[PDB]
Amino acid sequence: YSFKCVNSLKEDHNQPLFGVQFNWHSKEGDPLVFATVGSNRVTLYECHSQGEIRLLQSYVDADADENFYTCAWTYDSNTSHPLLAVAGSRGIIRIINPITMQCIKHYVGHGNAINELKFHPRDPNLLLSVSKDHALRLWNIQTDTLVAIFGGVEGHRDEVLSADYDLLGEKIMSCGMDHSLKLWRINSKRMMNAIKESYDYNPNKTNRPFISQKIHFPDFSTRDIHRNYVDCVRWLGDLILSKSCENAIVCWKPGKMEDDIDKIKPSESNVTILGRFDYSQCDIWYMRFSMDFWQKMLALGNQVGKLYVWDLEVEDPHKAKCTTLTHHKCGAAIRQTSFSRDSSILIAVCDDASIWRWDRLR
Amino acid sequence: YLAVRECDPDLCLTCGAADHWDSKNVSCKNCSIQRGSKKHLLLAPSDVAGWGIFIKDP
Amino acid sequence: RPKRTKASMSEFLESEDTYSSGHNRLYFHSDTCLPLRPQEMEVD
Amino acid sequence: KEAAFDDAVEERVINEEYKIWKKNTPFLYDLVMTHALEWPSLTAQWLPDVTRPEGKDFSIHRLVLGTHTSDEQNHLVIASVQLPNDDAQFGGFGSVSGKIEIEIKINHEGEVNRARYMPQNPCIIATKTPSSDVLVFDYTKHPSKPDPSGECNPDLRLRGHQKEGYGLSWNPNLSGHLLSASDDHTICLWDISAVPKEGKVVDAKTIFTGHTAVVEDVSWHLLHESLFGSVADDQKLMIWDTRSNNTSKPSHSVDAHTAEVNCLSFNPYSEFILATGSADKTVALWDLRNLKLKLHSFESHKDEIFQVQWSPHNETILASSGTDRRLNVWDLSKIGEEQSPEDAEDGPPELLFIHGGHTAKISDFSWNPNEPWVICSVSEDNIMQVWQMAENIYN
Ligand SMILES: Nc1ncnc2c1ncn2[C@@H]1O[C@H](CSCC[C@H](N)C(=O)O)[C@@H](O)[C@H]1O
Repeated sequence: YSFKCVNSLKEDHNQPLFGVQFNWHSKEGDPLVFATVGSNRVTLYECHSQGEIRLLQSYVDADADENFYTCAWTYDSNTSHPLLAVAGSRGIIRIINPITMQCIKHYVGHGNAINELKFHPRDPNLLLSVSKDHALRLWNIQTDTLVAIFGGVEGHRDEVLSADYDLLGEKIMSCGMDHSLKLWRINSKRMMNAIKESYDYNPNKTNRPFISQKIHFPDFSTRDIHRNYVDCVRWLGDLILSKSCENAIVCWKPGKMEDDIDKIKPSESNVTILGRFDYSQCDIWYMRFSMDFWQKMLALGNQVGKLYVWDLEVEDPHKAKCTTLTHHKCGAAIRQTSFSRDSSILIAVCDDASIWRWDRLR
Repeated sequence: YLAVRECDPDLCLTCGAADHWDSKNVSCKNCSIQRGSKKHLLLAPSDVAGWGIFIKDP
Repeated sequence: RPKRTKASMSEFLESEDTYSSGHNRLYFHSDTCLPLRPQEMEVD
Repeated sequence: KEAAFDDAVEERVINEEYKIWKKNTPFLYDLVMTHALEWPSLTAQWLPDVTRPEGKDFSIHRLVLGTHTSDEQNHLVIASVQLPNDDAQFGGFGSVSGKIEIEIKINHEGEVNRARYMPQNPCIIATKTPSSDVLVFDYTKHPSKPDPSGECNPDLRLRGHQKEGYGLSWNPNLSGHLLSASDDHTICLWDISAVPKEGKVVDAKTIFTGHTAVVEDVSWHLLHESLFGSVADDQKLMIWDTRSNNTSKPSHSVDAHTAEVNCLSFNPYSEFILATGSADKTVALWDLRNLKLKLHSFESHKDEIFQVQWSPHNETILASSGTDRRLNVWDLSKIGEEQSPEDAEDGPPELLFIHGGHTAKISDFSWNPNEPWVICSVSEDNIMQVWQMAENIYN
């Protein structure tokens, strides 16, 4: 609520802009670096005082003529060097180390395109790349070996584009254009065996390649939440957020309100709807919001260029006291938003190669 | 063979259709689908368009 | 056998006016769309 | 690093050169054979015996090779190949069934440093191995099929060298007599014809200690069983004679070049001519009488050369190849012959031909009897190359 635009920069390529990323994987006192993916360019910046933003090292995919879609900050424990994975329409993952200035880990195998990227909260060597072919594959980048794949015979019959890790990394929600809500429990006794074995592999050990697993049976599924495409769901602790093109944001929990999320069987089909933070002027999908580091403040842009802001405090959809921040200069399409590792700096990115930084007015 | 019917295991007793149902090699040739004596294949990007199928053996 | 035809421009300007064998191309794991290796190319 | 970057650029280059070489290859070569093997083989040599099937252009030839692998069992392998004696027969020339295969496999230890068949009976062969003992085999007694148990039977193998090494030469006249070189700076001799049932391991009959450095090449005179010479990293070669009292004092000695030398080859026809390459991009030759004066030197190669051989049926032809991934052919009859400026800009008159059709470096090249105009060659990329030059160059 206590915010105002203080900075705004525009890229010269005029290409549509895509997923933003702020390096929350930092240390206290580190320079506050954030990254953003364009069509084929990748750019990084660091926020500075007075409203200044210093452009950092920026690259371009001059070989692959494709529109990058998703990116996720990365960190290496061995060298203590942070990185950031990227992805796009060609379904190829590249992970550039700013210390190395380059990417040397090449990962292909997805069918059509990649529309989601997110790391495990605890293990930085595990990543989920949601794909266009309805596939949910897992990679052990540290061993460069593939891990179990999700979906398959009883997975989503339509392209999935939105998924989320929980805070502890135990269950993974998934939603796509089919409006289905499928989640899988990481803690399933089988998987960490493979994850442990994913870290225990040698290509020269034997001719037999590593055996990644396959899953087709989510711990729960439904489609009643939205009658239109769903593109924004997040793990609000034990609660689940969900946003569609129908200009509404709804939070909900499985079964009845007293039912434990972890006690829910796959056969369950009941729903408990407790979210009404609705919006408007954003009837199109492929818009993504942002969250503060401490899960206390929600900010969502708008196609017409405004902001829809709410806190995660005792403020609840019983009244939904919205904060509609707006900058007149930005009205084309707010493609994404990104918070810092705090609630002080907000960077809003418009589609027309232009960004708009909002700093907290506290 | 003139019929569209594969010689049933309980019928073509002369070609060993019933004989050695566990074994893989039989005198008959029109009894394979029951036994599923499939050949080994290879998956590769076809020259014509996208993915294609290649046979491992002559 | 090289043809070793003699040079002739009257025919050449007017005209201007593969015994492989074996598993050539690389194959991929059908289950996971991943490249195979020759080491396991048999039991697969 | 930039060197890693440049090598990566070099990876593109070698692919380009092979593509470009392939494009021009048919109009300059009369035969193009290619085959890739599962595990690289360091050396290869043709079986002297050959047979040509009646009414069939493809001629039956047999090749012997070793095995070099990362961590698996190595084998001693003999392979057969069919090559069209008649090029008029146009499944390009023959049937679609293929013209090359492998027939013999026997468990091998380490990698074949050097292996040859003894001339008086090609069935019996000796193999230089990473182990100190030089293994000896005959494919007639041993099964053609590989033995999966992993056991090998180096029957009548040779002892006498403390470590492994390179350099093997059977006596062209004495049956069972061979000179072997090692890192022990010593040259060891055996008499297989005199070998009893002593336990299938034969100690060195005679040990020579002439070279100060690691002796890497040693060969008998192609006409004389008494005359032989050795070549080591000492950049100095020494000529030897049998029964010549102490085994460390050579009959003759001379420094071949300014860098290490590991390649020696006498002329089968001319007794006096003895070709000597070197690592300093230089190949030369010497005379049995004139040791002090070099007859001629060849320096077209752009890297080290350690494999040299004289062409069969052709006294005027000598060839050599090395790490430059190039093979150079030389005409002795054309040494210093006047040539047009379009030739001097291309190469010296003595330079007969230059071949570079292999992405990987070639470690061995070998022709065969009855076919003076084809050369087999083994590259690091497991590639077996056989090719025939156009007759036009030699009319
Ligand atoms: N010969 C051909 N030329 C162009 N398209 C073809 C084709 N044969 C099959 N197809 C297309 O392929 C589809 C069959 S599924 C096979 C797909 C194809 N082999 C690939 O991997 O890209 C059909 O819908 C058809 O449209």
